[PDB]
Amino acid sequence: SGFRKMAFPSGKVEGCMVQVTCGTTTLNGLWLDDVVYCPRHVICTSEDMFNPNYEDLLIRKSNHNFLVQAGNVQLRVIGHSMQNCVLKLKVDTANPKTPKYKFVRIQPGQTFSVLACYNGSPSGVYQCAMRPNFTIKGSFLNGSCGSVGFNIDYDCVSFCYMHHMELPTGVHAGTDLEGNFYGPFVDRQTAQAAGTDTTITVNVLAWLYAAVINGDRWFLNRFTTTLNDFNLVAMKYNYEPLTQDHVDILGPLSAQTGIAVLDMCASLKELLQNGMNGRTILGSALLEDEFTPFDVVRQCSGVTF
Amino acid sequence: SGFRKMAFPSGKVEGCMVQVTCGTTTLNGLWLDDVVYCPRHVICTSEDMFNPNYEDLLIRKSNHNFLVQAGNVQLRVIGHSMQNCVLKLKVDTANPKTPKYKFVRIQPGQTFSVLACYNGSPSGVYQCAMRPNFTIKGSFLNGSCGSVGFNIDYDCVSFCYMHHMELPTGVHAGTDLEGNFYGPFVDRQTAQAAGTDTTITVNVLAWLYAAVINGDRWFLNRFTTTLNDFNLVAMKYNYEPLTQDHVDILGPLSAQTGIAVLDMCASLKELLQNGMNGRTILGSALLEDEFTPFDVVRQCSGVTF
Ligand SMILES: CC(C)(C)[C@H](NC(=O)C(F)(F)F)C(=O)N1C[C@H]2[C@@H]([C@H]1C(=O)N[C@H](C=N)CC1CCNC1=O)C2(C)C
Ligand SMILES: CC(C)(C)[C@H](NC(=O)C(F)(F)F)C(=O)N1C[C@H]2[C@@H]([C@H]1C(=O)N[C@H](C=N)CC1CCNC1=O)C2(C)C
Ligand SMILES: [Cl-]
Ligand SMILES: [Cl-]
Ligand SMILES: [Cl-]
Ligand SMILES: [Cl-]
Ligand SMILES: [Cl-]
Ligand SMILES: [Cl-]
Ligand SMILES: [Cl-]
Ligand SMILES: [Cl-]
Ligand code: NA
Ligand code: NA
Ligand code: NA
Ligand code: NA
Ligand code: NA
Ligand code: NA
Ligand code: NA
Ligand code: NA
Ligand code: NA
Ligand code: NA
Repeated sequence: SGFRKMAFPSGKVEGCMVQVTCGTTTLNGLWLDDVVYCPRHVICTSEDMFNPNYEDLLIRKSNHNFLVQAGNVQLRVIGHSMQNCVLKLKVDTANPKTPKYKFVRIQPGQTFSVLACYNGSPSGVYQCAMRPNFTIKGSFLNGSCGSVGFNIDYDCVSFCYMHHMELPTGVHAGTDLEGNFYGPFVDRQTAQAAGTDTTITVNVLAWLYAAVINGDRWFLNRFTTTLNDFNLVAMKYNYEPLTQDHVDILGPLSAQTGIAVLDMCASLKELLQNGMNGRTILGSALLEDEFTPFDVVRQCSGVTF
Repeated sequence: SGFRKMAFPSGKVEGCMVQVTCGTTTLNGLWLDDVVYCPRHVICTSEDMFNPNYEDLLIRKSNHNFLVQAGNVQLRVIGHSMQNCVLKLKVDTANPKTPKYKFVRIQPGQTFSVLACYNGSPSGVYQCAMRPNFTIKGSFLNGSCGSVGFNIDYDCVSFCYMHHMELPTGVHAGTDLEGNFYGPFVDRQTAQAAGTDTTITVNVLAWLYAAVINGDRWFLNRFTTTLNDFNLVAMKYNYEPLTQDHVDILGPLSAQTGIAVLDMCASLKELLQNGMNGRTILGSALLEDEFTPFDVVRQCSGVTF
């Protein structure tokens, strides 16, 4: 028993982390096969990052201008190109530790593990969730760029995020592994603001199922409700509208616990209108919305990789 | 910026995880050099675990009775012995992925990363803290035994915990890598209860420093206090007595933030007597005591491994 913010094992991702240095800027790169993916502002100086012309800054750069280091071995760059906000550095040696992988673009509310790195070396791993405002809350410092977000399915590592910048409210923004930003953000040091964030409703319900699985049951009531009646109350508390797709995704958890999804919605409805009354759930005095239904099943059933 | 429950990169530990099967019981083992460490109740049946005689159960076992699998390769066992509550299975092949490591016995209040495994395969990683009652809150299911807790210093992996059992209150107990249990617990299915747990005071203060580092400052006041005056108030809220050693350990954080330790104690004193007044700290409405001062510095300064 027990429930924890559990990240995926980062071993497969650690074997692909490299150091990328262009001039005086040093960032992290993702070494898959014979290509190194890294944020495109590695070619920027401190003054370039205000109004950067990445196309122009890349013309004045040759292959030898990119210093890629895998541990104590320097990777010879034999090609380079730019795909949106990421550079593709072609090296003459393929990474032997390249795991089976895929490039995916996750949806808001979905979670992933972040392997925070500096100078091509991993510092730690934690769990994150793509907020509905297309930002992620993170733990990133300068030099963390190129660190990636990921999910693991059996032997396949699905890369879904690459860090790029931090917003004034302390949250972080980045792109997918094709350089496409999550949200209306751009990689330049100007005034940028994240939109109003909302609470991921389907993840809150999944977190309530984990609580029931682990013995936390005081919030359960004999009432039921309709999807329309629940969304009318949740919308006033800045909660995500619960769709039929979310109910179908919560099916596996509802079947294992024996609690209908609309029953759990009736419990969440009471929790939003009356609070927690000095009580906690899984040791937390606040509702938790960064646990997908799969995160609950994977943790409570022991899915391995 | 940002602060998160961050675990160490588990890559070095994943390369040592193996599957250990004795009869019908399958657990996890730690493959370091040519020795596999695993919990000693792998030789137990379901009925043996009530009043087990591990010495007697081991006499009736030969080397070939232990089935060790590293991925798709079976490791031939050429020796076996028991050290307290752990078995040392000597194999004929040394693990090439053996990292620089050490066996340490951590103190209450210190943290580590748990690589939860099943059938020798990693399921996830999370951060844990050795509670003052010598239990750890965890996320373990049946088959999780042999999973280990660890800390990383540069290139050295310090193994400090091995999972064994779960207590009735949902918490978990285990041993060090020499088979010595943490606390007065034994590896048998009988009535066992964890003592009254307390809040790790020095870790709460370290968590308050991380909050100040990340902009959370509403709880700061102009008051100061003495170590004697703070411990008199904290003792009534079931907090750990703050010692001079704890103040010296918080030195690095106090110097970086420019806030004296006794000043932070004056803030914590007010927080314990008056609550949080509907406010949060680092998004949390409860005080956090599983972040050592080193965990704060390592995360907020980007220490890599
Ligand atoms: C935070 C700062 C106000 C400086 C700025 N923010 C905005 O410009 C915004 F407001 F538009 F977001 C910003 O992050 N950057 C300016 C510039 C890059 C980037 C950057 O330094 N990346 C770091 C690389 N290691 C990761 C860091 C550092 C701090 N926190 C992180 O996460 C680019 C957008 C090209
Ligand atoms: C939880 C149970 C009431 C069954 C019992 N607890 C107590 O006997 C106590 F109350 F004394 F703690 C207990 O855990 N065990 C009985 C027996 C071992 C062990 C065990 O099953 N280990 C599992 C191995 N994969 C890890 C698990 C399983 C569930 N939760 C975990 O963490 C031994 C102590 C030899
Ligand atoms: Cl956690
Ligand atoms: Cl840097
Ligand atoms: Cl129930
Ligand atoms: Cl009541
Ligand atoms: Cl977290
Ligand atoms: Cl099992
Ligand atoms: Cl301040
Ligand atoms: Cl006020
Ligand atoms: Na629990
Ligand atoms: Na200009
Ligand atoms: Na591929
Ligand atoms: Na600003
Ligand atoms: Na149930
Ligand atoms: Na913050
Ligand atoms: Na008997
Ligand atoms: Na050694
Ligand atoms: Na019991
Ligand atoms: Na300060």
